[PDB]
Amino acid sequence: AGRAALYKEVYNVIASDGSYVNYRHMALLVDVMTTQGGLTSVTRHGFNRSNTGALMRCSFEETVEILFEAGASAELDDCRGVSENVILGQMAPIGTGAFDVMIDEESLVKYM
Amino acid sequence: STSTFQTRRRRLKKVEEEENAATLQLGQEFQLKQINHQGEEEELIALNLSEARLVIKEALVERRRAFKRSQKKETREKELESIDVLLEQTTGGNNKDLKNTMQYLTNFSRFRDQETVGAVIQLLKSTGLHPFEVAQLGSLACDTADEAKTLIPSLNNKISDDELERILKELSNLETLY
Amino acid sequence: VGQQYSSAPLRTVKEVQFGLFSPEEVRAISVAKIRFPETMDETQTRAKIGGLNDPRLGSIDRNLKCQTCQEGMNECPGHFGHIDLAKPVFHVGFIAKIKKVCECVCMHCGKLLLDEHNELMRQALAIKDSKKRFAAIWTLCKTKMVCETDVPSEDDPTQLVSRGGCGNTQPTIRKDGLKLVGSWKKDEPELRVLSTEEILNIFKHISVKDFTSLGFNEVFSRPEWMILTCLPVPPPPVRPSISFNESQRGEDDLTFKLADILKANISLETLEHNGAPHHAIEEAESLLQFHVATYMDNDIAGQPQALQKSGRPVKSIRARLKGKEGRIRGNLMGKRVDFSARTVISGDPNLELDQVGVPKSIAKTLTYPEVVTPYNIDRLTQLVRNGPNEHPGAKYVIRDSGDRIDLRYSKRAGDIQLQYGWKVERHIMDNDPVLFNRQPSLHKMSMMAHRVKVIPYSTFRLNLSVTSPYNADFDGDEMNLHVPQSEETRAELSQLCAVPLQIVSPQSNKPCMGIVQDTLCGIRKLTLRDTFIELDQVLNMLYWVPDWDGVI
Amino acid sequence: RLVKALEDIMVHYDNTTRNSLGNVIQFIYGEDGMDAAHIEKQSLDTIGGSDAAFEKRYRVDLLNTDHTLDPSLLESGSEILGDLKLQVLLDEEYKQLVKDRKFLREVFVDGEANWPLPVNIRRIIQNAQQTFHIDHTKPSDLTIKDIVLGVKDLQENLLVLRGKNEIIQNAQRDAVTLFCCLLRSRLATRRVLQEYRLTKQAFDWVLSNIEAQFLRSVVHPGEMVGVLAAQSIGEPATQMTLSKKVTSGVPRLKEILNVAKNMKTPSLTVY
Amino acid sequence: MFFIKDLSLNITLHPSFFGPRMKQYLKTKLLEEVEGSCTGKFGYILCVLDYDNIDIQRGRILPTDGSAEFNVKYRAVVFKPFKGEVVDGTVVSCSQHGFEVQVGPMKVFVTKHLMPQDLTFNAGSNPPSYQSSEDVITIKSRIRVKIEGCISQVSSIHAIGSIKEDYLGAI
Amino acid sequence: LKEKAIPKDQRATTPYMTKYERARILGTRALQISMNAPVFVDLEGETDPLRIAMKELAEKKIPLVIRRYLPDGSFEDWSVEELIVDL
Amino acid sequence: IFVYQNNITPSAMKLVPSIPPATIETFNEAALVVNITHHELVPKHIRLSSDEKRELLKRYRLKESQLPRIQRADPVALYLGLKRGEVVKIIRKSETSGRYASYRICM
Amino acid sequence: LRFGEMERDCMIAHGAASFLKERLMEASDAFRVHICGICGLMTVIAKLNHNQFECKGCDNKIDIYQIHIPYAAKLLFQELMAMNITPRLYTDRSRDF
DNA sequence: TACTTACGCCGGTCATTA
DNA sequence: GAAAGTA
RNA sequence: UAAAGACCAG
Ligand SMILES: [Mg+2]
Ligand SMILES: [Zn+2]
Ligand SMILES: [Zn+2]
Ligand SMILES: [Zn+2]
Repeated sequence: AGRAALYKEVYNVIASDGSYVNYRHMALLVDVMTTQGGLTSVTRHGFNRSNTGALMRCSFEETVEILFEAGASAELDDCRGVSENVILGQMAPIGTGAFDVMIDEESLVKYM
Repeated sequence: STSTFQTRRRRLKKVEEEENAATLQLGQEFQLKQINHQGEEEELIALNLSEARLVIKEALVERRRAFKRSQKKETREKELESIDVLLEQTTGGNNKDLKNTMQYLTNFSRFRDQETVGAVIQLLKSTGLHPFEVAQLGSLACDTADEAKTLIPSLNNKISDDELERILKELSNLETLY
Repeated sequence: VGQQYSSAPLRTVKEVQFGLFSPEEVRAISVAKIRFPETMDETQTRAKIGGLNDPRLGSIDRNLKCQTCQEGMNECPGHFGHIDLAKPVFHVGFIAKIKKVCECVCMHCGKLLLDEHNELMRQALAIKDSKKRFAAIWTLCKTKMVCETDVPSEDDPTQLVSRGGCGNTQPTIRKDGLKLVGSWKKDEPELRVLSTEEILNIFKHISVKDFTSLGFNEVFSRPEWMILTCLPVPPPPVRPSISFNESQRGEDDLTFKLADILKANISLETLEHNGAPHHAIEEAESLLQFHVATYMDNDIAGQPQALQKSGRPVKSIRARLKGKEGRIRGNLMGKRVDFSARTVISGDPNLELDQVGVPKSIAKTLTYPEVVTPYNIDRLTQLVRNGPNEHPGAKYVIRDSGDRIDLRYSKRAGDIQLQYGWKVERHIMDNDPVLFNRQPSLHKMSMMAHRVKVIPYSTFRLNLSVTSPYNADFDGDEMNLHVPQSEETRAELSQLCAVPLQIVSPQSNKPCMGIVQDTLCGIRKLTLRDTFIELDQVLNMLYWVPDWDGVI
Repeated sequence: RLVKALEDIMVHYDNTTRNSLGNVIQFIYGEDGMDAAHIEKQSLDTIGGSDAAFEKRYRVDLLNTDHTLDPSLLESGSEILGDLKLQVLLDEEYKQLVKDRKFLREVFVDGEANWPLPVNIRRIIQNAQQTFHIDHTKPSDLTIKDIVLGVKDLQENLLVLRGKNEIIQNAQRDAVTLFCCLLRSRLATRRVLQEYRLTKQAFDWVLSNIEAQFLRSVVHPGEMVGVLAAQSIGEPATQMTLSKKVTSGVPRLKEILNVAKNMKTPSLTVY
Repeated sequence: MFFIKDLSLNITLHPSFFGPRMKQYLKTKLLEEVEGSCTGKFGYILCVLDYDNIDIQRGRILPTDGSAEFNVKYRAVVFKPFKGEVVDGTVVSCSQHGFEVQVGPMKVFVTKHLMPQDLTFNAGSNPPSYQSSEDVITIKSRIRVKIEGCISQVSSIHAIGSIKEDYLGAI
Repeated sequence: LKEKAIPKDQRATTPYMTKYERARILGTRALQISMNAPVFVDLEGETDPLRIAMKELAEKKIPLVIRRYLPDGSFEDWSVEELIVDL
Repeated sequence: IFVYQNNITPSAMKLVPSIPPATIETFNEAALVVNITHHELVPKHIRLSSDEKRELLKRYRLKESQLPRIQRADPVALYLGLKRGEVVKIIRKSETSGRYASYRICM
Repeated sequence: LRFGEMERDCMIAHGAASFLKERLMEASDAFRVHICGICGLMTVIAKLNHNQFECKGCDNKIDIYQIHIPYAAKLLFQELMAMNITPRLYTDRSRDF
């Protein structure tokens, strides 16, 4: 029910203004604030304090303590996050990168 | 470099590479338990000379064959001749290694017939010794059980002197003449 | 990038394994000892003393030297060095943890304060979550202030079971600047400052299984490591100097703070080897901790900003990464880039929706590396001859042999016989897809791909209906343009972010571009029943429509 | 924050919407798997109106002289009157349409009948019509089965998820529930004949598009919906030129996103 | 000793070679890069086996440039030497410091001091020799050696061997 | 593991090629033709790689395979051929 | 299920996790005056057999951490007396699709 | 000009994966350091020339790779090191999943 | 129960400096 | 300067 | 070349 209100509410701030937002955007927000169990906030206190990798997290609010608390509890960032790859300068797993591209040698002869 | 079928996760502490000796302690990349191309345990493949003379020869030949399907659209002193040709027709030519190995192999092979070389194998194989030994025993001409157990220390308590003495006898026979 | 071939296999990074540096590693990895606090002058002679910055570390001078490595300035990354502190010191960042870890383990013996024997503890010890677990284990152990010898087993509370033992009451520790002070109690308290050596040692004795329980790691980060012993010296590339000609200084901020740490260090040691008026040596030790603490974080609670003679606070390393304008957020999440251009915009009712008029001046600067293919050898050769100053032209030829011919000087510019596989950096030409954008960029739409149309005059010309999306007027707004440099990059621009593609937006399931100003106010009138058009005109109005089937 | 908070969320190759941990944030993107840019505000007729009017529209009684498809509308008019087997399907239909009407009034308690859904079915038909030059004068040549069975069959093709197992399959039926009510709403035997004089050809066409069009509307695995939503909410917060008195606008959203405790206006409504 | 080891290389092909007979170009590259190679990890790579079935697998198209990256799995015949491996070969070089015996692709060196003493060096002879109460060792002479130690060097492996123990020496 | 390569049938993704897969195939393919890679169509006039690329895709003569990752690491392969190119 | 009127002693409520397997719940009368599950906003939940659950995870290739979580002390979680691990299936009406499947695992 | 944070978020929105990597790398930083296959450090004393590689301290010369990361990051790393923190970079994964 | 801590929207020119 | 999370 | 500051554009 919480999630129900949290949305009704966000929806009404954009409603008063007289603008429109397709339900999905507000929803995806509202659901994120909700999955973990309660009311994680879009705050240095809530969201950025999860399991997402060090490098990601450190690119918002507490940059250095996050990197320290990291080498100290020897975390491991697997790099599934956009930010991880941006920092590393590699193609992130986004749209054009959500998949790989293979040369099929077989079909490369069917054609000739 | 060329990655081999074993992925030991080297987490920082990279230090423990033991002494490589015929205590049968060979590299990690040479244990009894190997892992096959298709991911299945396969026991170490050790070759005694001559047997490796055939292996190489065979492939070097089979290769020359396919090399022409695409071009569509005996006697010691004599083989060092016949082989030196096959090489210059299926090898990089600069492979001084393969050339040398082929000569060495040809000049020191103890069995020249894929049949004889199979006998040797069957014979030895019943011992249960480790591939390294079964290979050495095969490529080192030994008379007394002592000469053997001395050049192949790994043995010593693995097979009786008489037993190993029998096998050594059987080998001197199969020992293709020249 | 990096340049010059390397036989080394090239892979991508898949995992970042964070951890702390063990003093024994630093020594290993180091390539220079570093004893002297000076920088150079082998007795005023300009070079570099085997003391600080390059006693074999990186380099300076566009002087290939660098312990064989050579390569020179660009290519040689840094080479770390070390500096054997004279006494163990904290690490500003971990003072909080060191404190809390002590409160969790008893001193003198070095063992947890709540075995599996205690219940509530067990609960915590089960908590899989390095961080939340240590979090709990503490709340339980901070309170426990005696290294019990025997605890009533999980049976009868009368017979007490044996565990480790050493009653030694545990001192309630507290923080004073960069020191941890504890007050024991037995029978008034007994106040004494816990030494680094002291705490470092307790830790060195904390059981491997006990780190772990307390969110640590046997291989990558044991508590004892939060106490610096051997200090890693970052190489020139990290703290480059500034050479104004020959006879002039230039040392970086960090290079000074190391010299300080090095000085304050030499000081101490030479005291423990001489008249050691003990409780006066400790006067000099606190100093070392001040710098080694300050060199990292220099915005601590106990104020003393550690100012550089000139009032300036001295950029702590931490300072360098703190968000916005700072490394992570200013140099990686976003950065200044090449192949970009910006200038005043102005509407033009004669450009198709998806084009963008580009001033020739700008088209002659931004280029695109096209590769000599039989498909274009001819064209490209034409552009090259054409030179870098005429428009339809180019300004750089690059042969396989990594080396670029500067078409505006190479004594052979008029010459040059291209070669398949070669690369010609040519001028932006009509239709090169480009990224056009106006800030603040809060829309996918604030950045869209356009077709280039080189035109005269100095303004970016853009179609009106595309106005809103960017949210631009022509009262002086400027807009920036980015030219994709690779064949697939453009493909990504043209196939995914072209203006036409962005017309109907998810933002609110409706089009985000319509007809405006003149055309709008005017389309109404044209429409009104009253409004009739007579032949002479109608004929023009018809001709203007570029598609018209030519059927009055 | 909205952005940094959702960066890593995108629709994966399985239609699930996960973050950079593989944690599910929505099982199917937007509760329907449809891409926002492919949706228009259509109206679910069934919802409103009097039970009376609803009947006069969707009801077809082949067993009643006064309530059958007049033989003018259909070509198999007279020979269908009184067919007990056809009136079995023709019922099944009306009993579903009514089911829907209930279900919609359940979902949209309000009665509000205009909601954005993929495939603009009205236009698809508008074209059908003056594409084939259909004259509201002649009789169609649709079997009562043609209509009923086609529509029933079409739905089998509006695929959002493609698992070959029961869990997924249920998921599939769910994600399509509302679209279908819309579909049956507009492809009811009475309508397809009395309203839009669709001919067998036209019908076979409309059906074909609705399908393609639908399929095109499904979201593409890749779509970084995270940032998209962040910006879609964030952007209009910038355009906010700021019982009635209650915190509102920017200051209010700031309240919400922060999940702040004490709020300026903490009212509560009792019915 | 001599083994048959299952290995694997990784070749990056330019897009130019995205021909109809690509597999053939890959296989040939493999051969250039492996046959004759030498590591300490695997030893001397000598002959790639079973040519006709060298597994090619699908290549990954590298993102920035258009090359494809292939992980070629082959199987070859290698020769890694060890301490205590008794092996016999032919002498090649011979000086006042000892003689160099050639075993396979490799070379084992015998130190005058790892030979029995009775066996002394003879400079005044040609080709230079080492003689004993009954033996005589020179360039051509076959010898059975005992490898005391190896030293992996760039593109090769060397070792030092003795013939002072029993059953070693000339044959 | 490759215990992760979901067998051909049992594949459950989309029959259709996503916008990115196509944007990315056309780009990659251009990038290769642009590099003197062998072309698989009659470049009837054509001289621009993206143009050529589009043509190849049109006659489904692009020898590439899209490897689609599922959040767990398992993956399904699809041929630029199989893939329905509505888009 | 023990329904107390005003409250129990921390002494008493400290003898609950004492008779395993059997479990014990405790509700305050005031908390039950109104059934919350009858609320406009509260969607119907559903416990899943450890089979129904193991399936769910198979058909979405999930681990447990990748599932939306419900709190042990969650009002409805109590109503159904959930347990750490038990998965609930929430079914709510959608303005986008009519019905929406949603799972929540327990904390 | 600055392709800043917000501009980055847009390319992400578009799903223009490559173009993003292009701005950040080819069109700005992009450096080529050599990593050690054991410790994820940037220690490799590579002398691309005499083909020698080495990593005394880990004692290597064999397990070594090269990578392409934005120089600004090469800095970030050497800096986390100066602060005694180790950002080990690894070419393959372990944790699986 | 009172004390401690992170943070802040997204290009251009001129002046001065231990 | 305001608001939220520890000794 | 690098800081810190003032002023100013949309
Ligand atoms: Mg303006
Ligand atoms: Zn160097
Ligand atoms: Zn103790
Ligand atoms: Zn190393």
